[PDB]
Amino acid sequence: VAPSMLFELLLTEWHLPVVSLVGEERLFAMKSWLRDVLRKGLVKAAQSTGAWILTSALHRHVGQAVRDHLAELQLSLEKHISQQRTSSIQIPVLCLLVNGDPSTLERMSRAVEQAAPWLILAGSGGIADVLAALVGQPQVTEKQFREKFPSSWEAIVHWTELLQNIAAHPHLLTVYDFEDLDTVILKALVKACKSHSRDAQDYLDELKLAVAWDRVDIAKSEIFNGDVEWKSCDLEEVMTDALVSNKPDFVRLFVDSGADMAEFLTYGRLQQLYHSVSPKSLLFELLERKH
Repeated sequence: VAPSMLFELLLTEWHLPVVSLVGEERLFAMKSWLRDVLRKGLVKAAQSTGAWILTSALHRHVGQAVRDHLAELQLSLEKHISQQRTSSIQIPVLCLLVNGDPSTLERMSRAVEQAAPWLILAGSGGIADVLAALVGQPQVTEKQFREKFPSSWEAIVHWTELLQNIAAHPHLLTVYDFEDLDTVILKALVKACKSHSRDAQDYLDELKLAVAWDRVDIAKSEIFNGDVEWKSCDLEEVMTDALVSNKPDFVRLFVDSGADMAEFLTYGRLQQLYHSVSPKSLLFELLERKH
């Protein structure tokens, strides 16, 4: 099944104008406290803009929570998704695993090969804890898998090989012990960006996200002071957006980042700014009359 068919069916038949779930399918589930944390988190992360939540539509208060707020196809759609759309070519591609399975190690390794970020929940207590302790673990790990998940030497060896191949790229692997979701989201995303390659354009997408979510302090602590040393011109465009967004602090960071307004601003830039004012604003009404 081509993912374009899925895209059209989501757009038209369900009238729609990305976070992928590849977990929660095991016998073990997360407790009430944890479902509440992830519930409030999905609510807060989704209430900012209009996005879709890609999950498996298999089975009251947590459903009220969401309301108030096989494998190759999924990975291919995510890769197409992250790869383009869905001058910045990077969008919000996200994977979240809860209560992993030994049968789903293949999809996880394949997604890692496609350079997809992954979230591991220590509070989940499923096969996530397996990988968390595996980061420390070196045989006995496969035995702990077999005992904790009763649902085999061959299976133990296969799970060991999958865990070894996964541990290969732990840069995008980040632990979420819910026992702030937006900040860990952004931290995992910037870690995934920095792992592969460090560049201004690469971090630019994460910066756009931060501006969207106004986590300016986290952006300062983890990105600018952290690694990147910036160029004047590349930054310029960024400021414009922030300037329109009524986000003042970001501007302070940017001039602190070495952005030079004396050369940043152009009369055309101000023309754009002034044309980009609220029509409901009375100033705009007076401007219309004067013009």
